[PDB]
Amino acid sequence: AALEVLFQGPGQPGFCIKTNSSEGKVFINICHSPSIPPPADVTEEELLQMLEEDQAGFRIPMSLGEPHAELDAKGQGCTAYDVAVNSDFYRRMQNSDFLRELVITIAREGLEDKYNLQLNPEWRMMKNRPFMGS
Repeated sequence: AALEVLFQGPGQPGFCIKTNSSEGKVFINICHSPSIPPPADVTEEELLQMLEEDQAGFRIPMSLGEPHAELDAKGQGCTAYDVAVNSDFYRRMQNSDFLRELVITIAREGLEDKYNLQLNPEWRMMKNRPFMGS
């Protein structure tokens, strides 16, 4: 459901999602920029029905950044990927847990497809960091 656009990141830091592959820790930096087009403007109700009809029916424009190696708060190596969405859409995500978690799934699956990874679906929001890296 990710519609990939090429965007040399990062935009503005947003929030940071911790997951992992079979080989190590992976962080998804959800960022935003006015450069990234928004998805179609729909209500939460209309969105729910689209997912019933197509698991990937709601296409979201986003960048899928190249991996960069970083050190976590404990000084250990990890991978970060910068994933940027539209700024106005990001504000909408801030006000909807359902919308935010949908976008996180689409970003995770987008990265899985692009980099041939299996990423743990049991992700967690980082509380001490909006962004892994500089």
